Amino acid sequence: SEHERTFVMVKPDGVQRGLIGDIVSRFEDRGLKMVGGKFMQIDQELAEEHYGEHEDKPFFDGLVDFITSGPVFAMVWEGQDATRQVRTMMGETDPAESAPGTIRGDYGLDLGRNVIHGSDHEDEGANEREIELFFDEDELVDWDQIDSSWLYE
Amino acid sequence: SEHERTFVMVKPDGVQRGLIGDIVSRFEDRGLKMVGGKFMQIDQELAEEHYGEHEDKPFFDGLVDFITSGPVFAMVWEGQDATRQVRTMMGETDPAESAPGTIRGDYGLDLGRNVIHGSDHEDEGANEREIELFFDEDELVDWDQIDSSWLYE
Amino acid sequence: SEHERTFVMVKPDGVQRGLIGDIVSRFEDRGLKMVGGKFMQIDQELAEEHYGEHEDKPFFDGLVDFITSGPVFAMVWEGQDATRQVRTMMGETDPAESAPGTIRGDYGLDLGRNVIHGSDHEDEGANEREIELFFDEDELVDWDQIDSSWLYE
Amino acid sequence: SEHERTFVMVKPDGVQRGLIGDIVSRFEDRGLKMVGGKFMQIDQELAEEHYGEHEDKPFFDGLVDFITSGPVFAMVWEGQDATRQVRTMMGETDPAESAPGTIRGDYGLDLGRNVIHGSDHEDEGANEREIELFFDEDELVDWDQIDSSWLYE
Amino acid sequence: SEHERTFVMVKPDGVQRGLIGDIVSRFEDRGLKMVGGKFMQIDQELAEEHYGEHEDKPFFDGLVDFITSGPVFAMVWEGQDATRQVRTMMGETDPAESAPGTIRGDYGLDLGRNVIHGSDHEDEGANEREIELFFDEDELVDWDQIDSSWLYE
Amino acid sequence: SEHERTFVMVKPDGVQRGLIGDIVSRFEDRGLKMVGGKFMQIDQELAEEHYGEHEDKPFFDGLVDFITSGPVFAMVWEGQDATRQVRTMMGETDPAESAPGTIRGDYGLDLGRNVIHGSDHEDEGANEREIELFFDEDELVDWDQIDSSWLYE
Repeated sequence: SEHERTFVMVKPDGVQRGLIGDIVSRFEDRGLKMVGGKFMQIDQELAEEHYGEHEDKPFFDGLVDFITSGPVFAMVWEGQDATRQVRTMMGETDPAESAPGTIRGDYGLDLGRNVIHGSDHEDEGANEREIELFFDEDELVDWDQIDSSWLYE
Repeated sequence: SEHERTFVMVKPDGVQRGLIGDIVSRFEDRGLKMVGGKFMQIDQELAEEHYGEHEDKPFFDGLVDFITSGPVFAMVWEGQDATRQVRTMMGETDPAESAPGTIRGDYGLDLGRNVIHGSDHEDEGANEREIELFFDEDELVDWDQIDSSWLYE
Repeated sequence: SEHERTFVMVKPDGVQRGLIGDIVSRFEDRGLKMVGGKFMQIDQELAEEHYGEHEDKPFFDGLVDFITSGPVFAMVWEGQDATRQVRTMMGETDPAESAPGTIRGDYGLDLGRNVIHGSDHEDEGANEREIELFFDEDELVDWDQIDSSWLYE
Repeated sequence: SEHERTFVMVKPDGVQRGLIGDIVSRFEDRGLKMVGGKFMQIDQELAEEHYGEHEDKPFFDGLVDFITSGPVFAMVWEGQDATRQVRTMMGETDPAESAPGTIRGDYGLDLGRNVIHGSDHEDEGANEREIELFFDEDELVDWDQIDSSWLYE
Repeated sequence: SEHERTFVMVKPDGVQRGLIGDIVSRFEDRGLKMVGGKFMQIDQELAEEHYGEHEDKPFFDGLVDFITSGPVFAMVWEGQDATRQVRTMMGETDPAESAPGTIRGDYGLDLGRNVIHGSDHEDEGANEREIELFFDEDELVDWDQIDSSWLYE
Repeated sequence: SEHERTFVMVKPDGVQRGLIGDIVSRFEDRGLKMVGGKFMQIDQELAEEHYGEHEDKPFFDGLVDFITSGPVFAMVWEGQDATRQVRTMMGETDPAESAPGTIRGDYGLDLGRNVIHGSDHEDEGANEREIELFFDEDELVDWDQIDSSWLYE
């Protein structure tokens, strides 16, 4: 671990409600290093490709419409065990089952309007697929953050 | 759910120690909507009516004296599953058994000086009784917060 | 002074945008003492009294409409030089003229949506009338905050 | 204005020191709207275009080296009087001359490592060119933030 | 309980990464009272005496080298059940197994670079040994904090 | 400069009101480096030396009594133009004259309880003597903070 990466995304509800800074501050405070960041408007092709596992499900179109309703802030974050860690930080999928101190536990209320997305660490390879899906290799940035020498042994 | 309400109250210890803002910021950050707010001094009649279930208990008079010792900030908050949610946010009844990130876990130390009160969701109807007890219908405010359209499906 | 009081309210824009906590904090942080606090909706009649000095002016109805368009959080604060201090803290009337640090310089953009009101120290007695205007004497609370022992010589 | 736009970027010092969140917050807090956002590394060629006005000056290469020495977070913000407002918020050029409250007055120390850049309102069209310089039109997002309904008269 | 004390220490990673304030603010917010504070550079004698239980362990020298690599901020904190409470606040020993809202859960990533140390409440007497080890009796301060009368019954 | 040092202390009012963290943060935030840090009680003799310039003045004993009435947190900070920078950050002597943003403008109210002291840059050598006055050379720490690589050209 250490140069592990994950895809993380302030969803359109978090963007609208003015929580980009707050959320990025939590990942920066943590020592996680930003290596991708992009303010964008997901299109149909990308939305439907992102939720492909849910194609045949009834709720699919509503899901595409929401993630489409307004712009997102897509991120790639780097650090030891980043993928699991970001998921611990965000809370449970449902904000109403999330503990205070998690992103969703502090900022959210509804299951389907949960402010943020992070690659599932239990879906092996998910982080990579999501990253390549949202960022071209050129959009990613190789650097060394000041913090790194004091974050890791 | 969604227009569900609960009664919440910064107790005299939280008022004294300067935590009104901090606590209201946590509920505002969450998307919960304020529909009642009142800086007040509870009297005997109201204190004893509030803790009526504890009339015959030895500790009753001490409890009335504390909630009487200085002014409170009483609130009504609105949102999906508000009653349970506020209780998750505050922590356990004892601050010394509360997790960091909860109100009591971050700001409190003593069981009997726990900075805040929130209607018990497990006492069905408690929120309503507490609300009507502290606020007249005219003191409550029907509005729509900006946030609502992005907080709920 | 020491017991000087000033009328302050979070205007409906500031309320909508979820700035009540952050505002109350700035005042508690400062050592100012909350002695009145009332989440309310200004009715028309009250709104026209409050702006009575501008009644024969073109922009009068616009002012009335806005200030009544959503709930406010009306407050009373107590401390040495409270009125002037609160007006220093808020900024200039136009937030477009306000310094970073001040409430308006950090939170607002348009002269008309300047988020907050506070009694003008340069109009003697203003604090007095506006306090009386929004608050019956019995809504206000005499107490002693532990901070004062160290706030004042 | 209302839809006026300004180019802002967290310089490599500010990025290294973990100040991206805190910076984006100050702008969201303010009600400014993010309409462009790109974590990137300025290549040399871009860096020399951006500083083209200083090309025949001694300190030119130092400026190029620094601005390319690490990733930046480049942004576009939208609001009434955005450009001037952003420059008020940042401070003076020298942080050693900047007031507490301003981004530089709180976070920076040396004229050369002044943490952040923002288009100069006193050089008309500057915002326009620098925006175009860092962003292709299609990287920018037309949307409506719920805040504006209350941010603007 | 109430005048119970524990030894707490921002480790060299927390010092370097600029988290003294943030951590002290969490203990002050909590009502815990500072009665010892000291910015210092631990020497060999003290480091090896502190980790004496780990003398024969292979990892001992690396542990001494890290706690030696840069200065610490050593503290003594006072309050009811302080020793357990500080340990709840910091998280688990491993930051990657810590919940958001804990010090390590918010600020750390690596097991061996966990920003902070707090006396183990399950090692009876540990707090005292650690305190006497780092502070002479004269370096400690007997006072009464303002908060105390509202923190405890 | 770069290695210039300044003496700063949170006065007993600021200590009582739980402002040590918030103060240290403002300085870490800024990139100033803590090189001395000592929670202490000024004895009378020290207090009279520190205020020696006012010894033949009426208000002298009041000053001595106050500064010795409770613990202080005495500090030393290192950075380019540290002394002037710290005095800009604090505000004016009177907090009633201080701007929002400055430590005193946000946290204090009365000229006499102005929460914090910092060496005067307009009295050359002041920083030197006050540092020596509160700190033996060996209490101070030579180290390198990772921030400087990016804080200074």
